[PDB]
Amino acid sequence: ALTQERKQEIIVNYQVHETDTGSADVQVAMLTERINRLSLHLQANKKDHSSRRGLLKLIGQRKRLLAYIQKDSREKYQALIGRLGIR
Amino acid sequence: SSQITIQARLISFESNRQQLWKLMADLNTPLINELLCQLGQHPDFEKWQQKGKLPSTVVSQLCQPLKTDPRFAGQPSRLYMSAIHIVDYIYKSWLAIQKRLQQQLDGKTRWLEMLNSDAELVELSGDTLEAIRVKAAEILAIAMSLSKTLFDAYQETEDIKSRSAISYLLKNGCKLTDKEEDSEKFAKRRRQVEIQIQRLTEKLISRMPKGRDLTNAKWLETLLTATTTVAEDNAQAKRWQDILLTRSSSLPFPLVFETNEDMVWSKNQKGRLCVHFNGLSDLIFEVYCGNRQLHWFQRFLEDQQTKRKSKNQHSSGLFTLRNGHLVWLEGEGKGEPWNLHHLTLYCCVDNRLWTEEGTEIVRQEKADEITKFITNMKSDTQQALIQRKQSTLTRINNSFERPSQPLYQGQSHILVGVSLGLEKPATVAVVDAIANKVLAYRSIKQLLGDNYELLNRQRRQQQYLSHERHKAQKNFSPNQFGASELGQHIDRLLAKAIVALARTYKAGSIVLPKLGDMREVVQSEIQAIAEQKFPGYIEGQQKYAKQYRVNVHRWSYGRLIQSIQSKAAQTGIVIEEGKQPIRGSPHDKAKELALSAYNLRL
Amino acid sequence: EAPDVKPWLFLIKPYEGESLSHFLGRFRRANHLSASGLGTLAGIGAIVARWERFHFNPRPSQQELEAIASVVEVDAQRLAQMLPPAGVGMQHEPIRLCGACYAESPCHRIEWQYKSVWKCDRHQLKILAKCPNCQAPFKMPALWEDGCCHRCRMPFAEMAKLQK
RNA sequence: AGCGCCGCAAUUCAUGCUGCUUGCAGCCUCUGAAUUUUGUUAAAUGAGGGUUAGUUUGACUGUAUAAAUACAGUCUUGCUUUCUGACCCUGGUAGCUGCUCACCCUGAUGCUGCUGUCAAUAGACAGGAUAGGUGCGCUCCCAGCAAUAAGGGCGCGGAUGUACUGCUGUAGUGGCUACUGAAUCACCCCCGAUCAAGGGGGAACCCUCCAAAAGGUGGGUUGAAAGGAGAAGUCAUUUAAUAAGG
DNA sequence: GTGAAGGTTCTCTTCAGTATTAATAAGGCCACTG
DNA sequence: GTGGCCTTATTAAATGACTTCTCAACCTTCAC
Ligand SMILES: [Mg+2]
Ligand SMILES: [Zn+2]
Ligand SMILES: [Zn+2]
Repeated sequence: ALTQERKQEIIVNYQVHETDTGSADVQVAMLTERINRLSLHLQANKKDHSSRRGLLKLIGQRKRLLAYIQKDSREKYQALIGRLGIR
Repeated sequence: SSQITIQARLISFESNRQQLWKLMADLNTPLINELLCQLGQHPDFEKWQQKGKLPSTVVSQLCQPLKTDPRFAGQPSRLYMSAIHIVDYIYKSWLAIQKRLQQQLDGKTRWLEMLNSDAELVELSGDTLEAIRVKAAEILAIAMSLSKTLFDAYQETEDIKSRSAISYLLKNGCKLTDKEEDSEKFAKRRRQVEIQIQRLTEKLISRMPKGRDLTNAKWLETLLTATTTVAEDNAQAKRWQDILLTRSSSLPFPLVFETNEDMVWSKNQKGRLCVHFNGLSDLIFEVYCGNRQLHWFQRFLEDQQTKRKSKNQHSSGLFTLRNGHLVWLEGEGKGEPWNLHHLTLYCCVDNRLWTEEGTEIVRQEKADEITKFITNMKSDTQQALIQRKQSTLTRINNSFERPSQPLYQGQSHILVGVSLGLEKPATVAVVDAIANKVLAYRSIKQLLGDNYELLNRQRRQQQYLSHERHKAQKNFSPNQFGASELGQHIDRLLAKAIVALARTYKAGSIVLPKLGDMREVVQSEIQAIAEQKFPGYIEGQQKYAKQYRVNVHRWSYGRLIQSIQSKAAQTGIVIEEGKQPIRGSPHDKAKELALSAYNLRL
Repeated sequence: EAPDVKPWLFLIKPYEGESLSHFLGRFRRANHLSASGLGTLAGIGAIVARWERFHFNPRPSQQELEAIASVVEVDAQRLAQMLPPAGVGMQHEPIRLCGACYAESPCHRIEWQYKSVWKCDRHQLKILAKCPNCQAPFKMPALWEDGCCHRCRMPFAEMAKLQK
């Protein structure tokens, strides 16, 4: 689970502006935090198929959002994935 | 069916178990995986599928350069040989499956072409129905194997009248019929064949044998990829998911010892039977078995000692032990795998080799087969093969002095027919065939006797355990179980009851039905009905008769047939195959199954 | 009988880019047919209700388009033009609308569902994926009887000025 | 209500019984078949989870016999399963982590359903398979909930180029890991073993036997079955995720 | 020098497949007429 | 009794089943 402080820090860091809470860039940043933590869990917990179910959802959610961003603008898309460290 | 398996736990100190586990998991199973990969890429692979046969030596040839590859080099000679046998039998299995499926697809595709309605047969013959009926009466009078003979007659007879007459004659089960064709029952029967062709076509898209990766390196690298990389499209992400859901293989492939003397038996000073394997004699394993099997493991030592005392003038061709499989059974709980899992030896024996009379049966079977071989076989190593065969043929004459038990004698005119059904798994009729009289019926309830309550237990547990799995799946709970072992128990109880009744009436044989593939018949029948009832509504079609289709997929007619065949062979009762009639009750089906198998003796 | 009458049905002319879902909906309304009714009339059964949602596993086959081309007098080649051409990826769920096209021709265009389409080149407008006044998503094109948003009743022709 | 199962009762009957004439004719006690009712103080079924290298289901040889098997002697090992008993539980402490929820309507193979102290709110404590409904049981039905089947309705905020997102708490409910609680058994107790390991001591009932009012040698017994296994492919069902399908 | 590990061959699979006798069905809600 | 509705695909897993294949043996060599 994700703390409100880490959540709000993600919001502030990826916001387009101070009241943006839901742009696709903020959404993929939130999902990237979740995917990173859950990958570390599943590397240690291969039999946690319940948690693995969540990963496949989260990876798909981010895949759809990044594909949406990429055809709004490749400049914003490339900058965003570079910040998040996604190849 | 005189080959059976007996098993024992193998016990040894930890360093022996660890050394064997590492040989199996780190070298032998990776070698098997590599052989499966290379064999599936071989340029002759596509012609092996057409022959349905693997070359006798191609796995051995592929393994030779791998025996000194740093990935695989550390193994005894018999472990390489075991890996070869594993891989060779896998493809012998898979190529045989694909070959038969292809023949089924070709056979039914021809039938779909020659299945024409009388409205179509009128046009395609150009003759009135009475005219083709007469021509079918002539062609039947010549073809008098009848089915195959008509299928032979069809192909090269390009004369559309005779060709249509054969089509009409085959539509009716190789016979004349006066009655009119019900056009909707024909259209349904045509549709069944299309579904069967489609389902055969889909089954022929089987995967190549997948192997056992025990490291699961592909899973972890895919996890790192899918979490840090953008998927190029949906199909890459789907392939990632398909890998991430794939479950890890825990256990290596077992070892196979096709030379019975590669298991060397001994008794330790604490009096326990012990075994070691060729190439691993430093690892002594202690035999821990039930007394109900101990007499076999004692026999393995006595057979070994007999041939040593005779300075190898006996043949191991008559050793009661045939081969061994060395298996790790999955342990519950946690530990290092050589501690967690339990090492188990499975020995094939031929039950006839227990007695002296049965050994004489095997000796003649061996002698005839080897005398045939030596005559037909006639290089230096091929001449050495002849000399080994001639040594076997000489040495099988030396007796092991085994227990004498006179062979079963059954009356040729007394048969037991066993009717198999979805509702009543077995029903038997003892028939005196020259008298044409039933000596005894038994129902399923009389066969099970006091065990009959197990049959309602099975139905009740199959319902209950399916529903508990359904509930557990939604929670991702691992606690998913089923009644397969109870079902196996019931089929073995029935098999013993049937054979005991056969012995009691001195039946010469047990008659079993040629059911064919009941599941593909039922599945294509129900689909053809459902497509009429739910046109354009696939989920309605799949809901239709769902529980009947499930019941037919659970019907264990093969396991019951196999259990009967094994028990009859262990008492020397002949098994015969007959055709079960569709008419009548299970009792009448069993009687007419028995009597038809008697009349089919030619 | 009426003498010298040929057995007949109410027809509709398909518009130049009209989607199959929109077209079948008009034909059904012109004949007060339920979605199940047209499928029974063509004999393909429940498939029509599936096509009207753009659920195209499998795609409309040659057999079924030729079957529908028996009750609808539009030929199967023209019915295939109501669908994505081969290999053009389409999305069924987000139903989309240009509005400025709807003021010129009251049909849903199948190209508004293509994964490659986002602007109307004719109008130079970003096509809508929900009602711009009240954010309600558009219903399946078979159900566009009123030509307006089902929630706030704004006509699709007025949503033209709420684009791009 | 429906469906499955269970027995009950009834009819007909042969795989049952009776007879001389051994292929037929009666009958329905026994042992079974055909599915026909019916739920009764009946007789049968009965599904919360777990607990033994448990016992019996063996091998060989001699003797007997019509097989079936039976008796006597010698040997015996612990594998993989199916039942019947008996016993124990309703778990604990830290971590990691999924899913769910703005709100409303409908209600799914959804969730929950025991006893009795206490107790207005809240659940706790002590019992415990008697666990909602019927003879028993269900995904059916009843009652409460339902966000965690599907759908539908409809807020403000972000976003609005097809992606969607927030309203979400010491929250509800799953999974995984580590450590840990009870039975860890086959007549009972105690001390040990668990890749090997057994030892000690008792209670009932029956044999065997001093010549005997009385207890006591030498032993026996204290629930049964089944077995052909590995490897590879496939089908079916269900669950989860993804996609809108070349 | 008896025991352990390791070598060696075993052929061809143009053959097998394709037909019946088929069972009452196996669909369930809603609303709406007749 | 008529009529409307009910989406369909792939891949992985568990369970229950089915099918196929396999089930040598004598000899040589080097090690006390
Ligand atoms: Mg989408
Ligand atoms: Zn436009
Ligand atoms: Zn609106």
